Amino acid sequence: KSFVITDPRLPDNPIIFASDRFLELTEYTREEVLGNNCRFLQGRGTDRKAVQLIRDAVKEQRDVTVQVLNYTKGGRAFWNLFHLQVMRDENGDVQYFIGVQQEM
Ligand SMILES: Cc1cc2nc3c(=O)[nH]c(=O)nc-3n(C[C@H](O)[C@H](O)[C@H](O)COP(=O)(O)O)c2cc1C
Repeated sequence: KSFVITDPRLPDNPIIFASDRFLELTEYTREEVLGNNCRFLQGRGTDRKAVQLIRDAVKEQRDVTVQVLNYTKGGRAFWNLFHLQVMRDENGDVQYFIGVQQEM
């Protein structure tokens, strides 16, 4: 499956881990994605109401399954059934965010 692990304890919640399937789907390279926020997958046609949800979840720290339109590195648009999981790996506190992308 395609997914990335982001570390919210860092500035701008950057991708610290990206599964190979992710790199395949998005056509980017690991040297390019590591350390950057995932918003780079959004484009001109990406509904902002959809991104407002994903934004609410990350802040309110909840899970969300949102269908949003993203773009590969080449410029090809594709639908992304996006699923956000909160690695509360701690004892209360949030340690990581797990994002799973499914090209629908
Ligand atoms: C682990 C993780 C994975 C994400 N994956 C995606 C993605 O594949 N596509 C997307 O459009 N946004 C994705 N996001 C959401 C954006 O990074 C960002 O939270 C959203 O664009 C709203 O925040 P901003 O207003 O700072 O851009 C992901 C967020 C997290 C925490």
